[PDB]
Amino acid sequence: DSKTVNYFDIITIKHQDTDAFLHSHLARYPQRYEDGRISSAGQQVTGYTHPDFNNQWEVLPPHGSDVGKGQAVLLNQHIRLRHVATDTYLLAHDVASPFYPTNEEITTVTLEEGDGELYPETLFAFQPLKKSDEGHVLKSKTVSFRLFHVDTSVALWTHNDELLPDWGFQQQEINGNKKVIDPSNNWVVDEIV
Amino acid sequence: SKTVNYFDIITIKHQDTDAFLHSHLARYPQRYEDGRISSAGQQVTGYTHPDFNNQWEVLPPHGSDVGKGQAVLLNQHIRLRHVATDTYLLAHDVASPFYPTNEEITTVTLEEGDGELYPETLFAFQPLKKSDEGHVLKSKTVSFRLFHVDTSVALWTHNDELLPDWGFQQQEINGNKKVIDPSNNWVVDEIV
Amino acid sequence: DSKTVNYFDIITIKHQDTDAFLHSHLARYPQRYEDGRISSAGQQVTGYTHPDFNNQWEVLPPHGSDVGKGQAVLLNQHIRLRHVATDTYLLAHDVASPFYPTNEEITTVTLEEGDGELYPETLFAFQPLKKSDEGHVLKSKTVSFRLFHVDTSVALWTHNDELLPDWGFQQQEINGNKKVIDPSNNWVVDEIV
Amino acid sequence: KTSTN
Amino acid sequence: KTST
Amino acid sequence: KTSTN
Repeated sequence: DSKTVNYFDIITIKHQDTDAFLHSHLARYPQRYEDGRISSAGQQVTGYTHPDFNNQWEVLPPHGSDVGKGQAVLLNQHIRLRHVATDTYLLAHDVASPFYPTNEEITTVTLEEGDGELYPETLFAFQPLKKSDEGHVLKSKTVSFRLFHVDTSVALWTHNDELLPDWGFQQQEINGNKKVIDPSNNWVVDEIV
Repeated sequence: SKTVNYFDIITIKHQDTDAFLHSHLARYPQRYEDGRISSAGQQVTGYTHPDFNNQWEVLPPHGSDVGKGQAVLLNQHIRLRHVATDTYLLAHDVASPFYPTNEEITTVTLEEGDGELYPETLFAFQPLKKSDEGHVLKSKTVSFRLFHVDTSVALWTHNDELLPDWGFQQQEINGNKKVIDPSNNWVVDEIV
Repeated sequence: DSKTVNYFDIITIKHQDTDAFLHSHLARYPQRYEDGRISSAGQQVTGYTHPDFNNQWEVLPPHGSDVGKGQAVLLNQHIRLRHVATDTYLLAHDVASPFYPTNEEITTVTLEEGDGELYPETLFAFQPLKKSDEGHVLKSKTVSFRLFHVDTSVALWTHNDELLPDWGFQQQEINGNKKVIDPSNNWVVDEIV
Repeated sequence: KTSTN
Repeated sequence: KTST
Repeated sequence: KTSTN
């Protein structure tokens, strides 16, 4: 409750069960996994347990919004998340994730990639755990939510029973879970920077 | 069934659609698809789920001989403060989202609502029969119209067409200039 | 691939004769039908032929069950179905349906109503086609059933010879068929999500 | 409101 | 702006 | 390239 999150705020986003932050960096998924599956070779999105500049995300409105400074983000509004350190937009799509062929790969894309043909795939919602809470204010620390992908209806998920390989620096895998109702899909806004 | 007293917090439920009078920080779009211009004010909607944002505090008018812990009587003037956003319910001669002839329902800040716009924040729990004037307002068992004093409209809602995405597909609320209509009927569902 | 359906799984449910999915959305039944009958004005339940997030239902146990994860749903056990996208409970009741005055309206209700005064009307059963399959584990794809409403003894039914009007987006009508033992009442679990 | 029949 |  | 499944 510490504070209300407004559009264009910079935030950190923390997983409740593992305490890992939603994280990104310049490293890319390997073109192929050991089982032969093909990734997008896109920018990695991971779970990182330590405070870091690369945990910062800017919350943005959809195209054609007319939103300005000082306006609260509400639960279940469509939003976009820009990775501050690399200036890329979060995206999910129907590509098998590193460890779970049934779950979706999560990546980021450049401003140009994200504002053109792929724009619809950059839309998320802070989805309330109880749908009756839609339209309530997003606040730091005290409001749990699912990071829900509008286009494919997955919730972002992570775990720490198995960590990524050396190419992922033993960070937590992040992927899109098609089973939306799962406590391991729950996140909070940890702080407003 | 219990008496509604001034400064009680209540939820207000539409008889025909079961929707609760609801608000949240989202605003009306500046322009609707047909080109009409709204006030860009805070949204007021009908919401079918029980929720904190359905809560309104019933308040007396500014210089009233009614006080806290005293019953609301039918056709007395009241004000409704949205608890979750701390704003005052208001209606005015602005075309509503879906009905050019019906009035937009919004909420305003305490400063606006206690200042120049105050007269527009006054409502009444209007009895369906004028002879029930002065009867005690009770939850569940007393039907009424939510009547806007300054423009003489009754708050109305419907569920055949839902709001666009900027309103989370909730129900439109607006001011009906045809006051005697069963679709203008509401009850107090619960006292919090 | 056939898999066991457990309590708290999310499933899609597909009608054998029309291939339509059990579906819901925020749109409501009209207060009155053209012939003047009055509906509940409740949330619509329809048959939808395309994959969609709004085809998803959570299978839940009855009140006071104490069932947890990893427990199989058995044929003819009492169950409840919560619509994932709108967070409401499936319900049937003695209200005439859109197209069939003799058949019952199928709707969803809020969690508060469905766990309160309307709770008895939210109980269904995966009724086996053969009574000798009572108590057998429910499997995706390979086990056909009727979706039986406990309180009024109807089975959910749909058809595609005539579709709902524009207010139902030309989706299929779903209603409660009082003739329970009839193959047009057959459904399967298509997927565990 | 209207019952089946 | 637009009156009812 | 590889879709989910």
